Amino acid sequence: NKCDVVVVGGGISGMAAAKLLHDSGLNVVVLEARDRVGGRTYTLRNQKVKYVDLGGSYVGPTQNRILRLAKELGLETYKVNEVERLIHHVKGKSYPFRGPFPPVWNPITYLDHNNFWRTMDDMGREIPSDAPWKAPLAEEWDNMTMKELLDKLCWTESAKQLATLFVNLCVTAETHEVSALWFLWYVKQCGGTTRIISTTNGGQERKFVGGSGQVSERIMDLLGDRVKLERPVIYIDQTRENVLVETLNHEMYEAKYVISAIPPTLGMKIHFNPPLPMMRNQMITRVPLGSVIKCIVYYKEPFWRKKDYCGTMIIDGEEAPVAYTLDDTKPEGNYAAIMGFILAHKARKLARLTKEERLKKLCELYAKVLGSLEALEPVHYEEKNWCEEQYSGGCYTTYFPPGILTQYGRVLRQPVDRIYFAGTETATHWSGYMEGAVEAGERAAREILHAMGKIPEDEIWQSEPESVDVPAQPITTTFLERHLPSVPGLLRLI
Amino acid sequence: NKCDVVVVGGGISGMAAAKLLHDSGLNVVVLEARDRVGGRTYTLRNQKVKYVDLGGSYVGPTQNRILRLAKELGLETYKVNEVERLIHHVKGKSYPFRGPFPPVWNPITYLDHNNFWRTMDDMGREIPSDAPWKAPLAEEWDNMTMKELLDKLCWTESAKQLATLFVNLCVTAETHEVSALWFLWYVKQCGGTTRIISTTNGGQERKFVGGSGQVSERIMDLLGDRVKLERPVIYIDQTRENVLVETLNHEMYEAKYVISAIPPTLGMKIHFNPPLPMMRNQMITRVPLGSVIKCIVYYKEPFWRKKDYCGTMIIDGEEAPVAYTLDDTKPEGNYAAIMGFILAHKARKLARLTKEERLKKLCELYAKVLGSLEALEPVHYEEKNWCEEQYSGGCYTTYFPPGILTQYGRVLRQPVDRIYFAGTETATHWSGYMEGAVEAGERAAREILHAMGKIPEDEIWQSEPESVDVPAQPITTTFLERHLPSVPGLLRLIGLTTI
Ligand SMILES: *Cc1cc2c(cc1C)nc1c(=O)[nH]c(=O)nc-1n2C[C@H](O)[C@H](O)[C@H](O)COP(=O)(O)OP(=O)(O)OC[C@H]1O[C@@H](n2cnc3c(N)ncnc32)[C@H](O)[C@@H]1O
Ligand SMILES: *Cc1cc2c(cc1C)nc1c(=O)[nH]c(=O)nc-1n2C[C@H](O)[C@H](O)[C@H](O)COP(=O)(O)OP(=O)(O)OC[C@H]1O[C@@H](n2cnc3c(N)ncnc32)[C@H](O)[C@@H]1O
Ligand SMILES: C(=C\c1ccccc1)/CCc1ccccc1
Ligand SMILES: C(=C\c1ccccc1)/CCc1ccccc1
Repeated sequence: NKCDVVVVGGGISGMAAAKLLHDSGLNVVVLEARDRVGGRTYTLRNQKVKYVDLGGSYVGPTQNRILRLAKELGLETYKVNEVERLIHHVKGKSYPFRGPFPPVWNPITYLDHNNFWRTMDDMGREIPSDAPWKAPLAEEWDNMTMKELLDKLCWTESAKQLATLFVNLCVTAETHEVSALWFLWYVKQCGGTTRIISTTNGGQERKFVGGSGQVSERIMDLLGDRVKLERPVIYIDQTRENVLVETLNHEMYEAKYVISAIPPTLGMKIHFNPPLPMMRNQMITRVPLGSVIKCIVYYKEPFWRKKDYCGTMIIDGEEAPVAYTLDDTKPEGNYAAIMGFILAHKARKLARLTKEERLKKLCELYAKVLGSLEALEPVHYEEKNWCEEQYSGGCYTTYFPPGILTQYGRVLRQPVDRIYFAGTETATHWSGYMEGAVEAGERAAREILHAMGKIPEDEIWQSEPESVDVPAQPITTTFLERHLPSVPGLLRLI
Repeated sequence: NKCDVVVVGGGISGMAAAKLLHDSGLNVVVLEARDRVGGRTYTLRNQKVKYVDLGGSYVGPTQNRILRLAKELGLETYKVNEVERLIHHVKGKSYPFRGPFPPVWNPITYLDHNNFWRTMDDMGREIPSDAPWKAPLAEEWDNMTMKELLDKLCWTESAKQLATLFVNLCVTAETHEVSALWFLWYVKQCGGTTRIISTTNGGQERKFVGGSGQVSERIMDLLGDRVKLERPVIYIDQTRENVLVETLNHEMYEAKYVISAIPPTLGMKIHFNPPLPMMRNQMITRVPLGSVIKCIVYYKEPFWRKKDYCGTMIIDGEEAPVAYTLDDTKPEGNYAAIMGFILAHKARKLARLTKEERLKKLCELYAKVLGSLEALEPVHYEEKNWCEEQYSGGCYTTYFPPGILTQYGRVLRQPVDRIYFAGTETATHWSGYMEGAVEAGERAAREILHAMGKIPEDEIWQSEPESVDVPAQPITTTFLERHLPSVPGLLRLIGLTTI
């Protein structure tokens, strides 16, 4: 029954909020729909894999909140393998390379590629992290899909192909499905293109030893009986003095404040009394999550390393089921594995096949890309289709279709009476990531602390000290990168 | 507890399904979330208005299912007033006209306007009503917004402006919000541009005497205690032999089959066991409803008629709160009124104002458009913002953003075990309308009858005899309308001569 705060959702965001409030002296309850915590993170353990992240996994520099929370819980990171060469596979052929960006030799194509990445960041600089709808050209950019933007910007098919893959991989959605404004905000709020795409010195630098699921599990250990599993919330009543929260099994919870720490659209699963304000009522029908299958193929050995390949493959083309891979071998060098993503429309298309059929296609692809018959001999396979999850709705995160961010965006974290809003979608830095989940949960918790008169308004938004374990190198450009003309710019010079 | 079929939702679709099943001998229960039936139709009665439709209202020729159902329930229609001139208001000036389409005098603009409407119908002919994702260019058209299509097709601002208003009015959404494929399907499945936009001989020809809400109310009367009000469904369990359906107040209902007769996205309000198939699970998060406020301003007299205006206004421009009106006077000539829609982004924008502030802006607009000070003297005002409805989600209906119809479209009315799907969104003819609600409800009901071995597969989809009361005149084109070139077509005819 009674407590100070009910938190709806036991993912990283809900757990972080609950930890903060509990450490501040309040009585908190976490209501979780599944028989487990973690949400969009899930670590599977069995003898064949030891442990594997089937959901959220990667952390890197500038993600200081998730790193500090994990460190406090007694967790360690290790570096994703990027010692050897990356592979760009394009039109049925593999081109090994070094550095974050796949290189280009044709001069016209070079200019086009250079201008695309640069323009993404140029446009991002006009978009406020905490208020993307306040961009000077917000409406113009929001009334346009990323497909339209790419059609105008890319003068070569080569740049357009890579840009499309870039969009598919970042947000598990097609270019024609997403707002240009929203996608430009999304990249900007992760620190730009270099930071978002990079393993070394970027978002995919590291994973947690033992899996990311330990973050939520260990916070549950700290909270003891305060976490209630298999308690899907169905009903929130705010008509009386105290907020009443009902779960599917008929249990009642009474609190002064609620934190909603679920994906925005999953708010639809709750019946509200009184009805939600009009803008939120419509917003939560307008914000889907992307489509992805995460697949891990295991091998006797990390054989790609012998050929001077790190395990990273960037794979172009409709025929390829997987567009991107990383080495998923344990830091000890055992349980050799390749992690790959099946993205967007391919996730919908290939879901019809059996587990075995998907494994076959992946192995045959990897054999082609790595130029190795050894890829045809998997020892084990694990996979997760996130599209099928009732209490996630997809992965990695929520995308905004054209028109929505300007019309409904300011409503996302606006409190509804005594309901405050967490969840990675409401963060201002690395929204969509585990880092954003921590930012949003702790911020929502502090909003309630302020409403209780426990802290000054000053302290709702708090900066984070840089991790000593994962220091950030700054993102640099060269003189030529900054000043080389676009394709149309070169044509004007002619 | 126990019955043959549980119907979720007591709108026109749910009520039509329940009536059919009940008339066939089965024991049916209707579970309705609100304290009333009707859903997106709602008739308000008070002394000032007598009665008024605050939601769905208009019916017309080719809508034979809603007309037959209403007639069986003892209802009558009357004709919306279109005796006098329509008004097209553009750039702060009114131009009176007759006929369905606002006329154009500039020859270049004429070609552009003619080609736009023609192309909409041309493209529609390639789109199967029952399977829009099967169109030859389905993917190309679906990966494009209506805004992109309009930018390529309209060579004049005048055509683009009117086309934009056309999209806003048909589907209560912005051109940049909606898939081109989906919108083209939507128009086609209503019988084309002429049929969808027309009062006389089209969708807006008639209303029901006493209001459309009587349709659902009278079916409830026929069903008696079988309709359960204030029973929002929260949980559907299909793991056991019989389907278990739970409501918010903890009541349990057990049935052989369920009809879901709610807007697709509102399926999100229900927790499923076992979980929904993956494609439906994602589909119901991808399909929002549009935004609209329906507003009715009352006057002492239908004064616009004296100036030879019927009361129809097509109003262009960002500054205008209302883009479309119709005369809403009773057939007796009393309770003189103007009905207007506040559409899409304007519904969101002007919702912040008070009721009084909205009334003021409408009167001042009407005064300008009708050139009449009398418009500044309203005697009464009613309005409904459908965006604020938890158990509707918006109005009139569900739109599909770019990319969705081809990826998830075939899932819309695909049964999930013993759950079958009604609701106007699943219809193949006048989806989005009361007609589509009747088609979908009765078809879903017959799907269950077939599964029970009561009828042949042959009989699931049934044609409807034409109404004798509301006959349909065919849609005709002229020779010039068919063969006049587009703007780019004329330019090609010029480039050819210059050689
Ligand atoms: C799925 C995915 C995500 C992902 C990723 C790869 C995949 C396949 N890669 C990542 C990466 O490597 N690095 C990274 O930082 N993140 C990446 N992600 C995304 C990341 O996992 C998410 O951003 C993050 O986990 C989101 O956390 P958040 O706490 O904000 O949201 P959640 O995990 O979805 O938690 C919500 C919980 O609420 C429960 N729920 C839902 N509805 C109810 C109701 N009605 N009542 C009670 N509880 C409810 C859910 O069950 C869930 O536990
Ligand atoms: C809103 C609107 C609609 C409209 C219109 C103008 C406005 C402002 N103009 C129309 C026009 O003049 N001509 C016409 O034919 N229709 C036009 N419309 C659209 C029309 O009203 C709709 O197409 C039609 O009414 C839809 O009927 P349907 O039966 O398919 O759907 P519904 O009316 O929304 O009914 C759904 C019912 O289900 C209940 N509900 C929702 N969730 C639950 C749960 N979880 N449990 C139990 N019941 C639930 C709703 O309360 C509703 O009653
Ligand atoms: C993008 C890599 C890239 C590099 C070059 C060209 C195109 C793409 C990584 C983005 C990512 C990876 C994994 C989870 C989230 C985001
Ligand atoms: C469109 C009229 C029109 C006529 C000419 C130009 C542009 C628009 C009517 C559509 C409509 C009206 C009422 C509810 C549903 C649909």
